[PDB]
Amino acid sequence: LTGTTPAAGGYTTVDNRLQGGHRTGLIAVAFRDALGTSTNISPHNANGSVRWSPLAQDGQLRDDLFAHRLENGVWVENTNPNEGWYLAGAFGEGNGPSSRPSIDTDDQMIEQSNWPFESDITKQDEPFTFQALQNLYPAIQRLANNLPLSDANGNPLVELPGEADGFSQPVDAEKIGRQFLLYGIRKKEGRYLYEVDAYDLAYLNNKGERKFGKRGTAAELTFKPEPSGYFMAMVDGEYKPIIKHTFIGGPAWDALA
Amino acid sequence: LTGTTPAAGGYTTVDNRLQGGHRTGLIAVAFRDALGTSTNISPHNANGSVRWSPLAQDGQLRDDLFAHRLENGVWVENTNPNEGWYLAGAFGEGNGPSSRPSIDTDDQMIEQSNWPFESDITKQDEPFTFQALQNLYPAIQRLANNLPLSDANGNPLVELPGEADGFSQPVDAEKIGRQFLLYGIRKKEGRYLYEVDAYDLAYLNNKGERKFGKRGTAAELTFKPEPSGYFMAMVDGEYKPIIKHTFIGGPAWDALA
Amino acid sequence: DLHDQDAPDEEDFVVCWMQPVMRTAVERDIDAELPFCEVTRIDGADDPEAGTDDPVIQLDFYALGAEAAKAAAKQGHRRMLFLFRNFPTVTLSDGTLADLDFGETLIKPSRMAFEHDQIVRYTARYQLGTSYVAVP
Amino acid sequence: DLHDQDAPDEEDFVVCWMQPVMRTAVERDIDAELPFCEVTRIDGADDPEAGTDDPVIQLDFYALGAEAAKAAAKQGHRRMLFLFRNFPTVTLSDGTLADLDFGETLIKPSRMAFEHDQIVRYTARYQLGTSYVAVP
Amino acid sequence: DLHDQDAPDEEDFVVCWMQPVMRTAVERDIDAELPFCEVTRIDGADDPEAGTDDPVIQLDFYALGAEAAKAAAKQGHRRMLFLFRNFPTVTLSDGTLADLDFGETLIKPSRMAFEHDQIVRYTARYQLGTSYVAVP
Amino acid sequence: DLHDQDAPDEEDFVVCWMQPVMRTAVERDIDAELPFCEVTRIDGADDPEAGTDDPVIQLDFYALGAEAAKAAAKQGHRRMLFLFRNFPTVTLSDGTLADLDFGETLIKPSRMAFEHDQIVRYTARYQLGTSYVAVP
Amino acid sequence: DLHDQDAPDEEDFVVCWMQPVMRTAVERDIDAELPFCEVTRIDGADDPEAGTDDPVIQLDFYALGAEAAKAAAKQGHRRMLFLFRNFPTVTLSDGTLADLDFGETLIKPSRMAFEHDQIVRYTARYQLGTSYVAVP
Amino acid sequence: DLHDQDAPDEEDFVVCWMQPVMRTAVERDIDAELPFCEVTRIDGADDPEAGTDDPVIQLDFYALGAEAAKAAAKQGHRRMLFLFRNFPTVTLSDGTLADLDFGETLIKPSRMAFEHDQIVRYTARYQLGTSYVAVP
Repeated sequence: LTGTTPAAGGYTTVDNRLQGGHRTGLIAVAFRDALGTSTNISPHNANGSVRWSPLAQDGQLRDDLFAHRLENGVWVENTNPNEGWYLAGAFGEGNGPSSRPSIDTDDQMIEQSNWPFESDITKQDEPFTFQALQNLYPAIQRLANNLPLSDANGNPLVELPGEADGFSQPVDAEKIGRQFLLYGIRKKEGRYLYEVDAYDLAYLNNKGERKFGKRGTAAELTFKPEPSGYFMAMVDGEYKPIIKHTFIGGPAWDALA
Repeated sequence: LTGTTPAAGGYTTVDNRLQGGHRTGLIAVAFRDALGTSTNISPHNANGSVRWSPLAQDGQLRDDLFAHRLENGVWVENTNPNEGWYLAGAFGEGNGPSSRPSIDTDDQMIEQSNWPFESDITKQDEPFTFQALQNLYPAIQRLANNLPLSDANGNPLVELPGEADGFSQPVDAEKIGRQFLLYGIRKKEGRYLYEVDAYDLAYLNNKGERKFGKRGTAAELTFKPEPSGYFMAMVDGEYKPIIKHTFIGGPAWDALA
Repeated sequence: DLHDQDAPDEEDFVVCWMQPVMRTAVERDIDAELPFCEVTRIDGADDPEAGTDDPVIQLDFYALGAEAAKAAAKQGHRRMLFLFRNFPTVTLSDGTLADLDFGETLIKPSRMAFEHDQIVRYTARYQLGTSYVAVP
Repeated sequence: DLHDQDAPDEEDFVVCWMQPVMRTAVERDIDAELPFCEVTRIDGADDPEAGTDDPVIQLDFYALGAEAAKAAAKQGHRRMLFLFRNFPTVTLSDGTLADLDFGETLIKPSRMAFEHDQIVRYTARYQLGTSYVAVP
Repeated sequence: DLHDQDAPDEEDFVVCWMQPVMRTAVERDIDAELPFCEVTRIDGADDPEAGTDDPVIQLDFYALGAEAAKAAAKQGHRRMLFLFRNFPTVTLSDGTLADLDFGETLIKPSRMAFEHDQIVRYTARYQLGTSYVAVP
Repeated sequence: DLHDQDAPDEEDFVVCWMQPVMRTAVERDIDAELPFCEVTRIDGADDPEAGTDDPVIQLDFYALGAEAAKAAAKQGHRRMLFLFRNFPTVTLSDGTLADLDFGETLIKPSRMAFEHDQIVRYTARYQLGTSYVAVP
Repeated sequence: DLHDQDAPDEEDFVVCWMQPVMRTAVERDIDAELPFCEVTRIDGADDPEAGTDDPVIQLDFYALGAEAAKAAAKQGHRRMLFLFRNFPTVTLSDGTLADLDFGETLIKPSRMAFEHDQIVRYTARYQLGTSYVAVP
Repeated sequence: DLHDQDAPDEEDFVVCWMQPVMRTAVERDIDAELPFCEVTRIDGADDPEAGTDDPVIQLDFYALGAEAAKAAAKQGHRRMLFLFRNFPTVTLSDGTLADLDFGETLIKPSRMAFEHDQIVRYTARYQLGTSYVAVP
């Protein structure tokens, strides 16, 4: 039988530390081919042990992730062991990794009552889009023209920049499965907070308008994910398939508690 | 079990040298008729040897490409041997060679799961558009009115400027196949980088609004490509038909490695 | 009683960041060495609910002769670009650690008038993005 | 005969709110202590039908030296943020109780010119939201 | 430590390009020959992520009499148009090679006031487009 | 020959309305009592076809000391609000009866500079709506 | 050889129209009677192809005392409204007949500063619409 | 080496066109006859790729007395309208033949202040459209 003030009661409690990557200056996206078992990126095992994670044990990011490196202005292939991932370059201002889900519902209508009797989710999708400026990169060119980055054996086929000649778009193409990781890096008080999204499979959905000129724009690629069957995780301690997983971690995140 | 910093790890590696022709001041488009075997522009042979390329062996551009030349303010036909190509003139500001692909997909829906079961590419196209200001050029006038630039024997029919009288648009016309090359020339540190697109066949799709007056605008032509059957290339070392090929080269490009 | 959160001091941040490469202070005495950067704030906005702060910072470069002034301006712009790109940690005078959210260049260094006829003044303008840290 | 409703006096509101933390008045005499805030109104609009009032308030901080002026400006901004967030009740000189509807920061404290060469002046600008109370 | 890329110096670029046709410098001494161009920068913006730079350059022409001034302005405009069209390579004072991305004319040469009553000053304004080259 | 319709005189309207509560005139002599309002028009537009008139009126309040000036400004604003709300009939100097169509407050009273160092001047701005009455 | 069509002179039109009701001229000598209107043009545009002309005309009223000035301004505004409404024919000094296409009031008479401390100046602004008549 | 195309000189064009009807020059000496037009350029833009040029030209008319000045302004405007309509060919001082693409009147002649108390100055502004001819 006692009512506290709004401030004391906690009704106006806020904390900017929980804010996501909707305001940051460090973004990056990496991609590769999808070969089923060889490219499995599921985070957990059947028992619940950690299977795979972009974050290292120490809490930092991994370094063996990429396949190509830039050193002293020279594009040289990495000699150290690596999983093999390719990194997109710059992004035009006002355009970045964004997702635009669309949801559809069906309502049952009964003559008895005006209010809908029940509703259900009929169709769902979650496509994403990014704009690349370094369109002359071999990886991006292959991505835009629907070509495999790796062969059947899994050996890499992407060439170093300034090595291959003009590409080509085949008359008849086939769906290619690709993997994507979206990175959002934010630092506060000398501590890193990481937000990384995972997409086991994704197809090429739509391209974008591009124009030559003094103030021309580059194309904006669009992808849609689709359930593959090799993506498993501890959802509430229950082995079952999913479509997307998000990794959260870092020294900043652990300091919240 | 070690995580490197984002800067050292290479997660923020960029290079403007890989940027395409989305910011440049040198653009040009050339066109001619398509006569099958006589106008074949396929880049490679069956074995894989270089068949045709707009770039010379030395790495510079070719000079025998064009049919008409302008010298001392006089339009004179070229006497040296040439393949025969016509060059469009100026382009209005904010308008240039641009492509606007449109992609359509069909999704299979199963009562078992809300997520789409599978998707496939139903229809695809890649039309382009350019705006010409020198609309009194005989080549452009013939292009707009759907007339053949060359006869059955292949001999040229385009007249020199200020020679022919008023043209005419026939009551009944027929589809004419045309070839197109889009040029993007960018130079850095006294080195040239070339980006040229190739289109074996293209038809006239749509015209644009044009108005007389003090501040009137010129028409903007639109073309769509279509598989001809004479366009072949080494796509991953596999002779198979394609619809578009891009040539990349130059001293600047080779210096990347 | 005051609020418990506030953004780090922008002028102190910029001074402590530029100081390792060149002499910098909020105000220049009547006599000092030529290499010199001056910091100022012109505009900003603070939003307590969202934890958002958008300050605007001005850098003035003074040096003897046009050549030295231009060289100092180039060095300062390169240092600012390094700060914008690599997001390093900066220790203030108070010892606190502060960071940035982003950065953007509004006016690249240009020439402005000055009373002294030997010292040449160059001016550049920058925009910053900062958050709220807990007050100690 | 006059109307029966009017918004509370904005200057008196701000003075009675800032006074506990630092000396403040609408006008500064020729001599006083350094810590000092000055209040002013620049713009506003009143709508009798909807009971809506949107005043704009300016705070000027005077102190000896750049350091003290910046510290005073920071303290004043923190006090204003506390007022904006917690919505406290303020007792005016007349004894009436007045409250706010919202608040927003337009210009975070910056440096402005002043005639005196020792006192440094900092200026901040704020926007308020107020309603109509019955005239007693 | 500074960043590793920067655009070529715009003033040095323009001076080294216009010098073969007419005397040009960033500043004019009290006495010199009439034919003379002066270079300046008024505005710009740099974007490290995209490698984009948009400087604005001003050219001032001084000559004795209206006729000579107009002739010099015409010659300078023609030289600038040649530079915009043919995209030539320019060697700076440092020996580095630099190029342009595009160019555009904002204000065609017009007449402006000047203190000297014999020298006539003409002013033109141009916009440039430049990229980032590696720092040597 | 002149037209047969015209709107009532706005200055005379405002003077005859404010006069019962406080001394008011279009111009202030060199000496008078402190309580004082001054009326002026800055802008307007007349449309004969639609019978529409949108004048803009300014009120200046002079009083000795800040306190008295603020009190006078508050009283004047309350009187104007009463006029806006209740739409009363006002008898001019000529004896004609005139009314309003609407009213709106653009600038709530604020402080402005004045030459005299004891008299404090407050300024408020209002907008009116008037129609056309037959000329007698 | 000159063109064969031109709009009627706007200043002469307005002077010959206002003259029957009050003394008016393009310029006022050092001494004259108080009732006085002054005409001027500030802006316009002519289109030979469409026969369209949109001049802007200013009327200044001078009279001794505020009362007389306001009365003169009211009379002038009424005369202008009559002209706008009834579209009468006006005979110029040259004897030509000229007419209007439309009219609109931009600024209703307001008070402006003047050097003389007894003469009060009122200013009004109007817009006109005129066509092209054949040159005789 | 310079470019090979340039638009005809606008000032020389206008001077050689207006000269047959009235004395005109880019600059007026301390003493001359009253009838007089002065030409100037205020703004423009050149596009080498499209061959487009949009200069802005100003004409100032000086004459003794208001009447003569207005008559000269009317004559000059009629001459300009004739030029805009009939598109005649004009021979420059160099002997080259030049033409126009279009024309438009921005400000019809109005009155401006001048130091001399007997000479009355009228000002008109025009816009032109020109192309590129080959340099001989």
